[PDB]
Amino acid sequence: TPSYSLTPAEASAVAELTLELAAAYGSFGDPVLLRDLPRLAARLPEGVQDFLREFKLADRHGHTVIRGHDFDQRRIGPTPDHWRGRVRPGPEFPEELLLMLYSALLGEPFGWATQQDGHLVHDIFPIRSHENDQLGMGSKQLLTWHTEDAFHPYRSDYLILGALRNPDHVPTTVGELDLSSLSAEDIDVLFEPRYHIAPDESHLPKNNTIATEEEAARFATIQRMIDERPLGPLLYGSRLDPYMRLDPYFTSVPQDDTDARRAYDALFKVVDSGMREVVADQGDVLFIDNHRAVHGRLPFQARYDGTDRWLKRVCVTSDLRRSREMRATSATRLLG
Amino acid sequence: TPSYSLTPAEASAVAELTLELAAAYGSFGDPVLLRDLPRLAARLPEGVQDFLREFKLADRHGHTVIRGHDFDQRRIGPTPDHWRGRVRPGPEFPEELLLMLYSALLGEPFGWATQQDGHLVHDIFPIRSHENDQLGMGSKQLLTWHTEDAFHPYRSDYLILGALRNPDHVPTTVGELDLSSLSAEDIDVLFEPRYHIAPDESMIDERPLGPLLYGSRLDPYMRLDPYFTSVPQDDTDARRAYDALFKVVDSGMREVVADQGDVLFIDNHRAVHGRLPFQARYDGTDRWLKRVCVTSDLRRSREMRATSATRLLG
Ligand SMILES: O=C(O)CCC(=O)C(=O)O
Ligand SMILES: O=C(O)CCC(=O)C(=O)O
Ligand SMILES: [Fe+3]
Ligand SMILES: [Fe+3]
Ligand SMILES: [Fe+3]
Repeated sequence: TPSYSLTPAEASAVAELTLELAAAYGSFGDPVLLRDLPRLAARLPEGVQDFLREFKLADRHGHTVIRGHDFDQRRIGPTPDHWRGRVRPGPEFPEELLLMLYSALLGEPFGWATQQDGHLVHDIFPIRSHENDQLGMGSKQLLTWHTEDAFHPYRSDYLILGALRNPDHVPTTVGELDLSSLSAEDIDVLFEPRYHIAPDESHLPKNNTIATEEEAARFATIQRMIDERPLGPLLYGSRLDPYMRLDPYFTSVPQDDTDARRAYDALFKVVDSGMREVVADQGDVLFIDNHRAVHGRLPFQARYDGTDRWLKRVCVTSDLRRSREMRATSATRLLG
Repeated sequence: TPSYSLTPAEASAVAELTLELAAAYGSFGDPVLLRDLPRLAARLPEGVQDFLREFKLADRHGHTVIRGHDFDQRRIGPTPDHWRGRVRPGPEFPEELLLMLYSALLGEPFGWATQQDGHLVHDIFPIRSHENDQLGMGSKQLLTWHTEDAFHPYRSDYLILGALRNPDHVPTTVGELDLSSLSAEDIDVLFEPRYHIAPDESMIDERPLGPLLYGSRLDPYMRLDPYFTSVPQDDTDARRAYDALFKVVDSGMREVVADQGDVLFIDNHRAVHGRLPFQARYDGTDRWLKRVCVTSDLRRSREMRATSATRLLG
């Protein structure tokens, strides 16, 4: 698994660029910033650009990491108690800008209209009231591994996780598919439409408002997946180095499909066993290929005192226009 | 339709950039050129990058034009006799690199393994041999406008047409979808998978029925190729809605001339295009365009590509 370690010189250049842009641009509310992102990203050190371009085009490894960024702790400040009600942009705006630049080298940043107020850069930190929940803002509970939004046709192509702080070194579990561990007949079954991947509750049409004609048409395709329960493959792309979509919790193997349960169980075992602990420490940016890796996070104890683990997250789509039917306008990057 | 007209300073900077690039890299066969394309495209004039980015994100127009490029006719030399056996790269290499840079701003260049030797940059010029053929390469057409590879799930998202020369100002036909002249019921049936679009002659695959309009029902994208399109006889509503869509699209068609120095960008989701018939001289002074197809999501086509690294489908 290749990675890139910044020299102090590159770390200084990235930090300075990031402060400069933060000063020149208001917030992510400025549409000019979004327009400018790929041009701005070409101001990053070339070695960094070449590295991510190789990763993108290589289409072989499931994740990579850029380590050794300078994330100024004094400037960044305390890990917040909640994402809601914060002054925007925060003092950590330069770091958010950084992830956005990286997202533009990989594709287009996008988000979900009902998630964290539609923010393109998401927060990941413990919220006390959320501590008995299996979600990003949790802590005590294990977040079992998953492809992000496995059921969703317009799910992330990549995820970018940047760690502003991780004092106790809590790992992000990430897992890839070792194809040689699997029967070739098992592979054949996994490539076939035999599995049902259930849509997560937050993306449910009836989960949001049933108001008006168009706000209904925005969820018609997902509603159809719920209504019709099409079966789908778990593996796809090239038979020799397949993409995968695996979220064990939302996956049903039909009871009578004996070949499918044998094959799935084989796939589940292979991926579970291959799960790696990947610590995104302060100044690390983790890149996950959503078509080649699953990920999760191990339990941890929060202090709730402003010192807790704090990651930023950007989802990336290779083709913003594919999701048009789920977007309110052509300009919006938010699904729903 | 918004367009960008380059100052002489911009034209000179672009020309200089493409000559410098033409001398640094061997051909598109060099994998590092393909790697570097987006970084290299950031060396174009900022006004040009900004303009294309706006076109791409606005998702509002069927086409745009960047005009006033300096395409050095002496260096470029005579419009060739044929594409085959002709040596790559030719003296018009700077101009091909230019289209490749534009393609990296919009997405990723790709091609078809079987088309013109699988050259990432395609030639469009009158061939005496392939003359009175339907083919794009022959001097006739009618007005058989089309979405490019309308049948194909991995068809181009954009088409880039650079006019090296066009002495008799031969138009490209370009048409968008005017919704106002269509009923809501019709649009709804057009969104459903009730139509067949047959393949073209120029692995895997199936035989399904697909829709003609997709995306937003208020501002739809289209996959329309009238020639290869049929409707099950029994589906009278689908035939009705198809007839109305055809009439709306066919009647809104516009003639757009790609003059020397013009780069025409066609959004394959929002416009159909074609060519108009024209008398060719065949004397090396004929109209010559370069063409690059752009995919927004290269990885989506992985199953029809020989390797991870290849940009050629089929
Ligand atoms: O907290 C982490 O390391 C990752 C959480 C996660 O699963 C996500 O952001 O999708
Ligand atoms: O020559 C033209 O103007 C159009 C060419 C064309 O139809 C194509 O290459 O798709
Ligand atoms: Fe996740
Ligand atoms: Fe989700
Ligand atoms: Fe065409």
